[PDB]
Amino acid sequence: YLSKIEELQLIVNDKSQNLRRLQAQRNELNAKVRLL
Amino acid sequence: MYEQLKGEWNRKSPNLSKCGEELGRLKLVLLELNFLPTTGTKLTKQQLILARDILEIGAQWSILRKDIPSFERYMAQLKCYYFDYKEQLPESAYMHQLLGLNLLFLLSQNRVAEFHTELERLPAKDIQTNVYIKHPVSLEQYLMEGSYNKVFLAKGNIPAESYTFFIDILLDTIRDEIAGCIEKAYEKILFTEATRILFFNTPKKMTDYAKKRGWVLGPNNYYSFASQQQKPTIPSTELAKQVIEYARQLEMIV
Amino acid sequence: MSEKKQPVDEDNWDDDNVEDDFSNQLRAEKHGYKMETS
Amino acid sequence: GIISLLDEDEPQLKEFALHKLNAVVNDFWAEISESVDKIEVLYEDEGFRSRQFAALVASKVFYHLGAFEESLNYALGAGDLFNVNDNSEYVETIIAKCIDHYTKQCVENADLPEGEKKPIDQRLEGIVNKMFQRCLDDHKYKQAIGIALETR
Amino acid sequence: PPPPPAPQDVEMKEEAATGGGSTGEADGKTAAAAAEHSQRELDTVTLEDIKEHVKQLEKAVSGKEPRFVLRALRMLPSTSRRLNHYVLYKAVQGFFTSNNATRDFLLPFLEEPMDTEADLQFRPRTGKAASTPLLPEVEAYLQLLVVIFMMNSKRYKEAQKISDDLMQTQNRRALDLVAAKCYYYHARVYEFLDKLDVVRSFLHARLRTATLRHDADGQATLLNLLLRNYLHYSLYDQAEKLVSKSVFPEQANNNEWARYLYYTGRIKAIQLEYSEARRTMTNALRKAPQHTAVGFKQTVHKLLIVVELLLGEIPDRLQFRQPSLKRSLMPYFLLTQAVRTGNLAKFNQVLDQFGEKFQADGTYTLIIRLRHNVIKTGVRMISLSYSRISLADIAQKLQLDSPEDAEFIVAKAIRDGVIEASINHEKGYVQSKEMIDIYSTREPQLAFHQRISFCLDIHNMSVKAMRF
Repeated sequence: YLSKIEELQLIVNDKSQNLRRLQAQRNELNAKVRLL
Repeated sequence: MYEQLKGEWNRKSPNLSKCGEELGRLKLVLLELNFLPTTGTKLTKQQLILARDILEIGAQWSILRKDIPSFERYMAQLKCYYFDYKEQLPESAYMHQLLGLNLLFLLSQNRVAEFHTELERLPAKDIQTNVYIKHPVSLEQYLMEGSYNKVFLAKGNIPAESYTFFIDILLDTIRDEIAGCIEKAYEKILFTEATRILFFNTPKKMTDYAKKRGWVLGPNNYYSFASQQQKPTIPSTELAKQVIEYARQLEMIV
Repeated sequence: MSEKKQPVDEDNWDDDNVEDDFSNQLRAEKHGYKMETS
Repeated sequence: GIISLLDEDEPQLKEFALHKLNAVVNDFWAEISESVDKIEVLYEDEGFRSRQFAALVASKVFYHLGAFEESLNYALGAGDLFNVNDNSEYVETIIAKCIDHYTKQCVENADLPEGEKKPIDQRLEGIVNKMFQRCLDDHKYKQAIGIALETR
Repeated sequence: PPPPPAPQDVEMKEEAATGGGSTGEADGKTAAAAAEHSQRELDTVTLEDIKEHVKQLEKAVSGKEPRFVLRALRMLPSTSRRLNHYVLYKAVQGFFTSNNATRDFLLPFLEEPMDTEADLQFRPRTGKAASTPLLPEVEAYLQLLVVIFMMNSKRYKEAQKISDDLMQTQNRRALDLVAAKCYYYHARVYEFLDKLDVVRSFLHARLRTATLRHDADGQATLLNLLLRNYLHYSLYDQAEKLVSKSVFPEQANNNEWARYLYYTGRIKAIQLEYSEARRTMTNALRKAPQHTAVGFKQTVHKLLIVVELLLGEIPDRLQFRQPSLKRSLMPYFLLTQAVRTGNLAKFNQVLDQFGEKFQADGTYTLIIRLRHNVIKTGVRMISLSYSRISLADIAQKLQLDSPEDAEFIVAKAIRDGVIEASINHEKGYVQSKEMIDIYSTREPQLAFHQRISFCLDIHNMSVKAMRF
């Protein structure tokens, strides 16, 4: 309540971590096409 | 109840500070009464009907003593008098021209949207009646229609209980808007167009214009300057810096 | 959708906008009578 | 228009203006935003002995407009009746940001060896040692050691 | 008794999703908003606004609201047997005798899902239990034994404000999504009778509580409520938006923002504006979501392009015209015809003919400047027409009768800045010019920075939309 709200919302900002998951998919595609 | 509130009822000005004795009496009215948190039971608002009366007469004191902070003070009081939620009041006597005082003061100080919130707060009594409002609003239509002579056609009859100070400020907003709009993009004027658009054929005030705005009083002749525009050569390098941050913002993105 | 307060509420049709734009010019002789005016 | 009624230069009509404030300030949230300057005039005046209430409605209108560090400034300027409140929006969000400033201040001054600090402004420490006794006498000391985390 | 099975089906399809599914979408979900049954339920609320809701008449009286509000319980995994109760109670409408148990008996029916057991912990089931019964009651405002009950049902929704404010968790991305709708219906039912007075402070503090801790679809919608509140009544607190402009969310519902910009375009139209007001009217116009709702753009568009009429540079507007709007624009068609015409007797005879529909508009701002708009239309046309015109030609072509008011017209047109036109000052007799060879090369590429910077903004926005 007083000092317990913001980091929960920070873990919520791990949608940016999901953005990193998306860029991970991306670099997977790219690395393996380059493997081709 | 409380007789001596009416001690300045019908003679309106023997002084300035005897109205200050009445100000101390209304100060005691603010000690005891305080019109705004008073909710209902409309016999504790009948001395407030009396307060509406003598503070309309106090707004007449505010135009009598030329005090503009006191003018906006008692006018915001009247604005709050139409604002407290017991709107079912006895019909206000100076209602028609307190709106007119406020509107002509607004017209003097050159506002742009409080004119229209005035056209929105009480619109239905503007076209049918209320010459204290019906004459200023079509007067504004005539002012931004193109006539500073409808000023004098109107001044045929506008005292309207001491709009005289405000129509003097309206003469002032004629003259300093002449100071702007005398050669906005004109060729040149002469003595006679000064005599037409200006008035009062030659005081030291149009001479003060010619010696106050940076002006060349030509030989019975006028010019804004020798070029009127102060002569209005590199459009390249600033847009090159624009290209720097422009290519920069096209960078870091895909 | 209309979720607001508002729920309270070519033959010539093609040439009709121009017609109302033509509604201010000699709708359809004084053109030809101007020949003999001079 | 409630601030032009202040030409009487004593606090004795500032008090009637504040008696209008604590009546209709939420309706007149549009009105005080221009009056920020005269609220500053009231805070600067030490002869205005109600400067506590000046900083009160200052932090109120800045809580309305979304100012937060000046909400902290005039929250400290608000006085002793500031921390004691039990309200659920105003006082607890602004003491949240205030003791957030206390812990980041104790971090920066824990990053500052042997003094040269920003001193305790005279309206901190109130709910520190008052809600701290709530945490203590509620017989679970995890907040009582959580402040010891937060102060370093 | 064969049609009420269709509300029997859609009722269970609604609270199956809402109750069980969005309760499971509230238990642990909502990373941003994984409560997709919330938008599903708002779709079904639009579906109950298309159809009759559940039990307004439906060939009977009062079947579903006494029925399904019982026994949710949220317990051991045989609560699908309470769903089986919900399903197999439906022999009462087809087989048994229907009886009246709505709008009077609902007062303990709302307390039944609390007095069965400690059902569950989340508020969207409580908002369900006070919304999904009571929103089927609001659209029958015949003001006799039905509107005092909308009043009390939304007093229970004010208790839903209380249990939105003190409920122990971002369930506001369901309850503000339902509360947008139901608070609009609050304002509707409150102002079907009188203006709302302390509901203003209700709305103020309800805007206050949604400030930072849960700032999701509440602030903008309650601000639409507050804006239309200050719109329907006297106009004092638009300075509040001028001092506290905090009006920028994610602009989520994609039509809320459109009509929001429309309402504040009406605001800036009535404050004073041409340019910014007509461009936000234009953006709300092109941000019309669809035409899937019959003739609802139409009256609101009649009041939308009043400022474009006040431009004077508008043709006839006929491409918008619904043929069912024609019998109401019988004034408005001749009004834009009076915009195209320069007649003065017709300028006041359209007013003398249609002042009552002009009061139905209720905007004096149009006629207080529409004469000035006629003379500005004249000056734009003729000053774009001829290089060195005389003021007498245009003056006694538009019946001005004197040189000096034509001088004041040309002077206030220079002050309003359309053309260079000056006066060969002896007795008037304008000496002037047009303006070609003004500039054409470095000046486009000034604006091309904004062109392509706008394009790259939308590039990065499509990137951040490709992220989804």
